[PDB]
Amino acid sequence: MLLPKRVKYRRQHRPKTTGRSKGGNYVTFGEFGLQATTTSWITSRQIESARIAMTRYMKRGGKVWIKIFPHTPYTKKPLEVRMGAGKGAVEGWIAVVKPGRILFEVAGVSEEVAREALRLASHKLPVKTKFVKREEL
Amino acid sequence: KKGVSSTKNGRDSESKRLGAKRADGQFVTGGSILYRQRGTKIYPGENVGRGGDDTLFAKIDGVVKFERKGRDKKQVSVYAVA
Amino acid sequence: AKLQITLTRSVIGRPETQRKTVEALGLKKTNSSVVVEDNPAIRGQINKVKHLVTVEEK
RNA sequence: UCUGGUGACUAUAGCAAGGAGGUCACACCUGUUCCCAUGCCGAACACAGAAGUUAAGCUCCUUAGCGUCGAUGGUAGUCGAACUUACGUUCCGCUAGAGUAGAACGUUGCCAGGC
RNA sequence: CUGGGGCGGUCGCCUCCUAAAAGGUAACGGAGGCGCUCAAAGGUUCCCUCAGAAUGGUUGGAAAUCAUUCAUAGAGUGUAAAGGCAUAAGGGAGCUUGACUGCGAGACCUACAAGUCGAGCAGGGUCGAAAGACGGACUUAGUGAUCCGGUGGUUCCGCAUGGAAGGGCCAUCGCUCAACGGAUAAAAGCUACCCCGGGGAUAACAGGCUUAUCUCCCCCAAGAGUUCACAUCGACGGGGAGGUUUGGCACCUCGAUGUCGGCUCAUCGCAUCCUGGGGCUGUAGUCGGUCCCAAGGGUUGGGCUGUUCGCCCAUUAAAGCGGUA
RNA sequence: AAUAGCUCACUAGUCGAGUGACACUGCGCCGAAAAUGUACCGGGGCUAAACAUAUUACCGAAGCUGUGGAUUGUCCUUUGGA
RNA sequence: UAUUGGAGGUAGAGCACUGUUUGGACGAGGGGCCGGUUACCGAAUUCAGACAAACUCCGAAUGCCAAUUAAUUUAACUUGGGAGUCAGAACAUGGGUGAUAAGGUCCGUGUUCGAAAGGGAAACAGCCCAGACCACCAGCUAAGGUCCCAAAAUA
RNA sequence: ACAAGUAGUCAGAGCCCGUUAAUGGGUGAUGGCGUGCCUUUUGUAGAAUGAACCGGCGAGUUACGAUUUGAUGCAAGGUUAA
Ligand SMILES: [Mg+2]
Ligand SMILES: [Mg+2]
Ligand SMILES: [Mg+2]
Ligand SMILES: [Mg+2]
Ligand SMILES: [Mg+2]
Repeated sequence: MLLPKRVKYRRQHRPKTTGRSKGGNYVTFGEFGLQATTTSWITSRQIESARIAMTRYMKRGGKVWIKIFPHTPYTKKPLEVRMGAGKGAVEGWIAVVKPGRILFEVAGVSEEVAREALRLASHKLPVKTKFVKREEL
Repeated sequence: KKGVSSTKNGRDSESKRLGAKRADGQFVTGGSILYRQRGTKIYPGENVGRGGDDTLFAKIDGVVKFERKGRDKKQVSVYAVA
Repeated sequence: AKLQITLTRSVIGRPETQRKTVEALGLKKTNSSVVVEDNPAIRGQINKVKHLVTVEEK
């Protein structure tokens, strides 16, 4: 869950960060889930930090599903350059999120362990989150 | 002003004022272009012709009416009563 | 039947659309007024610029 | 409404399946001598003929598997307004896409023989 | 042209996106092409339908060709891209030259010059049995006014007349102007010896905004540290404050705002170097480390460099960090 | 350094009423350090003189009315009023 | 403006195409070996998920073009004489660029300032309200307000 | 002679005077409002430029020709130049 293997157009217009989650608002694979309540970017490197924390905290226990994939590339201009002269080069890959977009899913592990793991993941992550269970009823 | 950094994409053509040129209901004289296009976004219908440039022009005088052909194609017509 | 229109709010700072609508209703200056006959054509214009005018059943 | 032409409609018209039927119309069929016939077959195309047979194409009837169509309610979005500097809030029209109920195994014009 | 010049890049045309569902719309914004090619890859008449996939096989690099049911065109369309295309605009095949001459009601575009599309009407064709179709290539790039000069037609001009030399008109060619509306279609550099006219329309200094960089603070807590996240230190990540650095912007100042170090004189903040009060500790006290309260005062003399800085030699309780053009 | 283990698993009984958790919210708290002088309400000051939801007054402009006056335009002639 | 008729593919959605992607079925190719087995790995085929300026089976709001036509308004075009303008600015909103930086830069769409006095925002070209013909020691209000500075509720 | 001043305006007591007699002249305690003018600019109280102060002088004119408007002759004609 790091980078797209290939993209057609490598320099792209930045994403819209205003509105609500187009989809992925439900726990489908796992049992418990973690959704977001604000809307920032995710940079293919903070989710890496988060899945490590969760996985290593479960001690290779139950399964994990990352629901957010970093698709959008972003650019940064070289240091101390003036304005103009083209667009800069790719610095990282991102995936915008929206309030209500589930991010991580877990199953095959007790409820309290899952809540603790998703808590520890939440702090390595730049968006306010919430703990959710597989919606039923 | 920066320095040597340069881009390989600063080029474009002049847009061609295509699209519609008359609306349903107005009196067009014969020859009036109704819809400059490429390929066939709209086929000619009754009393309407196809130019070499896929342009659509009325054959005769009359009113203009856009209509449906089949499921996913549109034509144009001209009717003379005025 | 008959309704009376008064331009309570001003017209400064509003788009040319709302300026031309107010002109069409025949209202000249702030707090000017007119009496016209109830008519869906006129109601269309009042509704478009209701936030600048007010209506009465006179 | 049969039957065959012909053409009008957004596949509510189609595909698949099962089942009939050949009412003299329809295809199947016998052959290449005959015009013709094919970069390369009587395959087709054309042609002379009608002894075989509905088996298939065709026709009619079923069935929603399959195709298409598809509301109401809503939600997203947004025109105008009033707050406002919030990855905003409120009000008023308009109002999707997706999905769900459902429609649906066509309607139909002129002509010629039918009955 | 230029987020100041310079250096680099670019300059005309076509296609796409940015472009906010008519049209139009900018940046040294994001992607690519053109300066051609076709006597069939043109016209017309008649025919035909594709890529791939398996049920597969003489070859089988796999799939060459061949076979059979599905293949919505996933293929082809001379080329870039986008619109189109089974009416086929795709593929054959037969005739053929309309890749005609004279024109054009009408519209599109548009400052102009240009550019674009045209029903129809004559002449004379070619194809087709005829109806009809044909003034080039499925559409959109493949180019360059005007003066000058060359070649062929036509004289209708041609100085007192006849004829000619020269012109005119009609074809067409020929610069090559790519800085592609083309300053003569002849031409590069240094000025720290510079000068004049201008500009904060535009840079160097600081002032201002921003805070990428920069200094500091925090949050989570894998971990190291016998054991132990949390004496101390804290990875991966995440959130901030400040306006002291390197920058970005070009807003005041070019009818002048002296710019670096040092000297004299300071003044203010506290994220405190010493001194005062404390919590602690992996603190027995001296020791040190950490954090908190604290800005009252204090916070050296030299060697080396113009140096700020930094290193070094001696001390001190300490030899603090910054603002102040 | 073996360990020394009372108390909130647990309630009669000290005695007698209550007591874990959960959501979704309205308003605050901490995080919160900068340079001449308060100095991040304009000042005083405010526990409403803050905030929310209603309701009723009033102030507030060279806006708009009232009276008088220019100067042009369009109408009625009301050759005057509009 | 009300009512009809229409072109177009943005917001939003969606994955049917070009791609970009996360899990789970399911048989199988080079190949672990002797053509091989099994793991797999390159895909075929499915089920559930998602992402897109240069993706679209779909698809608004609004804008635009025009009408047999209405209703209210008062411009509009043609020709001629005379010009000035080619340094814009900030706010709000849709986008590019930058760093979802700038009182940045480049476009679109309003408004205002420019060329606009007056009231509010302490002061403060661009914000809010509102356009000053000239009196008046008259009256009503908009934005903002009503304990004092300082007109109005210690409602 | 307790005061914070782009020097005015507006409101006004007190004190002197009496005209181009008219709802009068001089000064002004105290209150309200209020950062010169030009140029140049997107924007200037500007710490952008210009002027110490007074006075005088100091910048779209004339000739010829073209065009257009008004005016006046008179009109299928009008008109002269040397
Ligand atoms: Mg000079
Ligand atoms: Mg000076
Ligand atoms: Mg001055
Ligand atoms: Mg001064
Ligand atoms: Mg001077």
